Amino acid sequence: RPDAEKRIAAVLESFDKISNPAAITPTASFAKDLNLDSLDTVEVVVAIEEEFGIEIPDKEADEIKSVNQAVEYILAQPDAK
Amino acid sequence: MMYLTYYFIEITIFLAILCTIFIISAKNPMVSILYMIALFVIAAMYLYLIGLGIFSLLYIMIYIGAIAVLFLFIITLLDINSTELSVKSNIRDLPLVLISLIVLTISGLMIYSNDSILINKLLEAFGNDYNTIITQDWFNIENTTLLTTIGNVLLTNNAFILLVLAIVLLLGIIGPISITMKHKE
Amino acid sequence: PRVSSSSMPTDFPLPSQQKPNSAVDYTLTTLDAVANWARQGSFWPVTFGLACCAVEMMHVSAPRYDQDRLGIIFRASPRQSDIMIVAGTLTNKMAPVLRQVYDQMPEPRWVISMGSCANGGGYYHFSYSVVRGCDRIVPVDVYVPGCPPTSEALMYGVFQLQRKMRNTKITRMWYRK
Amino acid sequence: AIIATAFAETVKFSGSKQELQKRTLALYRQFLRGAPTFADLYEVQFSIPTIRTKIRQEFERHRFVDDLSIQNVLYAKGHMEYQECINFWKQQAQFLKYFPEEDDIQGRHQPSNFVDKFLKNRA
Amino acid sequence: MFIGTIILVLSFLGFVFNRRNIILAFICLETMLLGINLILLRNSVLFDDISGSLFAIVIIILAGVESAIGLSLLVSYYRLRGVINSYGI
Amino acid sequence: MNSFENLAQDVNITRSGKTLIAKGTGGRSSRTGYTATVFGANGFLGSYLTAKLAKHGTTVVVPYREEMAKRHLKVTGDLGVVNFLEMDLRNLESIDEAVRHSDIVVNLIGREYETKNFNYYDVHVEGARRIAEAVKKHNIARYIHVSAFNAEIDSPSEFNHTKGLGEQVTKDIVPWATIVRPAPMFGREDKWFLDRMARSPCLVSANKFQETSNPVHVIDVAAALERICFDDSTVAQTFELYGPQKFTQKQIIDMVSETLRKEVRHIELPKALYQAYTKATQAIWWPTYSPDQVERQFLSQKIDPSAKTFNDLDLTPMELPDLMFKLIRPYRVNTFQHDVSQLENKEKTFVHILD
Ligand SMILES: NC(=O)C1=CN([C@@H]2O[C@H](COP(=O)(O)OP(=O)(O)OC[C@H]3O[C@@H](n4cnc5c(N)ncnc54)[C@H](OP(=O)(O)O)[C@@H]3O)[C@@H](O)[C@H]2O)C=CC1
Repeated sequence: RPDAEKRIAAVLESFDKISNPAAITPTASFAKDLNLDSLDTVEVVVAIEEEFGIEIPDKEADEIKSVNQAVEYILAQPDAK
Repeated sequence: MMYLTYYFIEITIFLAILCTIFIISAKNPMVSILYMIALFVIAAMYLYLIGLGIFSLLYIMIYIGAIAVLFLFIITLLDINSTELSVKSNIRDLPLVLISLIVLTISGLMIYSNDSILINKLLEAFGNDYNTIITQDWFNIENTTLLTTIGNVLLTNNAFILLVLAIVLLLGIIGPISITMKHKE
Repeated sequence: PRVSSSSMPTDFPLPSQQKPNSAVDYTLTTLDAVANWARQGSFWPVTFGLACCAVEMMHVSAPRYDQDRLGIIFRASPRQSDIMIVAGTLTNKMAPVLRQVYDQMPEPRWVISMGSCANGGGYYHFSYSVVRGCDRIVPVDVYVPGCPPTSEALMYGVFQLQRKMRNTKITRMWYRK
Repeated sequence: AIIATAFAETVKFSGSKQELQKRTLALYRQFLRGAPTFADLYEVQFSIPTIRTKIRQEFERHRFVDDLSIQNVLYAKGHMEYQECINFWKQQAQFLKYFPEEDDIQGRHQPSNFVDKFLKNRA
Repeated sequence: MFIGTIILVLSFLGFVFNRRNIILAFICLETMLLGINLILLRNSVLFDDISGSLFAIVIIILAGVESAIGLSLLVSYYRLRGVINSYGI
Repeated sequence: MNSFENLAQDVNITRSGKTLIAKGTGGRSSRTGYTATVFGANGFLGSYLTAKLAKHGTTVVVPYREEMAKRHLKVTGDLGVVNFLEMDLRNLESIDEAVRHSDIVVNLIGREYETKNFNYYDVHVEGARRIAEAVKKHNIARYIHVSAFNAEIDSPSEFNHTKGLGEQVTKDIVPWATIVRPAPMFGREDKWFLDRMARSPCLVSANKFQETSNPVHVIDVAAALERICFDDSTVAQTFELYGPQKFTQKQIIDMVSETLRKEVRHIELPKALYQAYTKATQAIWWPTYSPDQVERQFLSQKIDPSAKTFNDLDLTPMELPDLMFKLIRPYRVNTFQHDVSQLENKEKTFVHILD
């Protein structure tokens, strides 16, 4: 669990569009925090899958809409858990 | 003039040492196969030096002509990864490499002699000091050479081994087919 | 004693009008003549560039006009070739491929533009899908006129190119330089 | 039968904005995942982030288009370009058509006020 | 007697201490057989005998068939796996 | 539409009393009115210069000696724009012909080595004097000399000595002359910098790799010459086009080696031996390092602070560590892929051997 959120919250603040430099938490919505529009929600899952060296499907890369869903999907051990 | 061709055998020994070290150290294996070809050539040279050019040529037309063609024919088609020679990975073998070298060499040299004291068995191997006289007689009447003799004994005295090598070659045909060719139909 | 003067001659004739009068000059002229003899008697174009209007170029490979009699051989590959023949239309979808083939050729290299559609775009000059001249991409040494230029025009153009290379200075220019 | 090439999608005109939203998002995702391939295949002289920036710009271009049929047309054209790029059909020139900015500054005077345009007869 | 023993020993050591690939293993086997044949042919000359050269020609045959079978086996491994990695057999 | 990015106006007037009306939007067909003359367009810098001039329709007169090196310039413009003349500094009429109808003149002449027909003096001093006297006779409005960095009238290097004498003679005959002083230029197919560090089997330094300098991209110097040819404020002036970042030779070589992913070979053998080996290599017909250049290996770049710079032309000169990737990626070998592990299980699904 700490193996993931550590790099996750890394790539979230590496994403410059977040108006908050320091408002990344679990239970931080990608959308209603307004940190991200719908395109950036895809740019981020993109940067995450390539950070961890994986490629997420389409249906589930739609379902990933917050930090909890991301950490819980990397938990499945595709690679680089 | 005379002694310009005295140390050719020692030269081939030194060169075989070099080609072995190069086969072991090369990065891309293709180069290692090229050095193996250099080694088969040096062996063919040495065999000419000691009076067996027929085997020199049989080597060049068997080993180099087929086996090494095939080795390149394989490494050209397969994705044989590697790990370049290093110091983190292979240095650990140096004590064992050295012990194994010394023991295996001294034993491979002591083994060929029948003396009872050990050290003398090696000092006999290091006794390559004296020249061998060659006399000329007149009893050989024909033009028999080594290949003719090999044919005579192989096809008369040792026929059974020939008629078994035929079956070894049948394996060389039939096993690779069975392994590669899937008789799904 | 650092140099601080110059006996630099004026009125030194230009290469076009520079006659030989010294043994070094006759020697360099002979070496240049032999190199150019080689360049002339073996004139190998590359198979690329022959898109449109390849029929008239193939007729120069035919019996009545044999190009091989002059040592011409068409080659599949640039790397063995010296000459490029931009026949036919040079479209915008093709120009980068042309420049690749031209940069791949080893120097010395020439270019000869066969036809109107390759010299100035010809008939399709005002089209959306055309380069209005192969000059825009590559440097051209000879322009054959026609559409399609007659086999005789191509041979004459090659005889103008052989003349260009024959009045070329390889070593004499170095003896100037 | 004449079969489709690699990344071909059958042209299908969605009747709703809610489905085309999803299809456009998948296209954007594919562009982003494939951008490093767009940097390797085409000998590129800049960053993968700059490619992703240009992609975001090209998708922001038509962000405010509410006519459904025009959106379907735009999506089909974009999938065409993805197929053109990821399969190595385009060459370098046709790709760097999308990156004028990266090339060196074209000269000095780039008029932005009236008087300069008048002195250059561009007003 | 020297050169053969040396190629044999060095090739056994390079067979044993190869942490890199497998083609070195094939090569070291072939070189070991070479060194054997040189030992034997040297002895066959010094004795002026033929049994040594007979066993030598037989070794050449058997070694070539060995390499054929080995390089079909490798092809089977590769059929299934697709890559012959540095530390796989 | 296209633009005249080089010109600020369409009606320009030279200092010789010619009116030059621009025509077009600034593409291949346009004309700037101007007529220039570039004495070394066959070379490394002049090629980029004629490209930038003739992209906008400026007529370009290009004196040449070898007919075959030049042909790569005719591409750079429409018909009638690029015009060629055969010329030699030992013929005066040729130089008057080249400069007669010109509003602008550009002298890029100068070898980094000596020859049998031209020593450093004859090509950097007398050639400049000949061109200057013709620029003066015909009263050409503009003259834009280029004289190497670190130039100083008396110096250990004969090259910099001549380059300094070429400066003072040009400026003592043509008072309105503009002088540029570029620092070591780099780019694609450079002479003695990146193609060498990327191709040469082994480097050598009679010093250590310690000679300090400010290098610069050649395209930017060409942009500078473009922004000086048309700006008449730059008469009787002097420029130092050096670049933001100071780089020692060893620093450049380490960046070159990092980007190439190959270990560049450097030796660092002493001065007299290298100086002798260079001297003996000057008898073969192809260019090589010459005894006077290992002398410049001990002469770091002294920048003149009294002269204008890039920022006097609204330019933002580029940085070496960014551009080295673009310039050295072709020699990048790119041996293979990293870390093939975690791919056996994926490869196992595909058919590798058909029957
Ligand atoms: N490149 C650099 O790093 C630096 C360059 N400079 C200066 O800037 C200029 C750039 O030249 P560069 O870019 O180096 O490429 P070159 O130095 O190769 O340009 C040389 C040009 O000068 C011409 N030329 C040389 N000698 C003669 C001669 N004797 N008679 C007639 N023409 C001659 C050549 O013509 P051809 O090619 O037909 O022989 C060529 O066109 C030079 O003046 C150089 O001193 C200064 C500092 C650094």
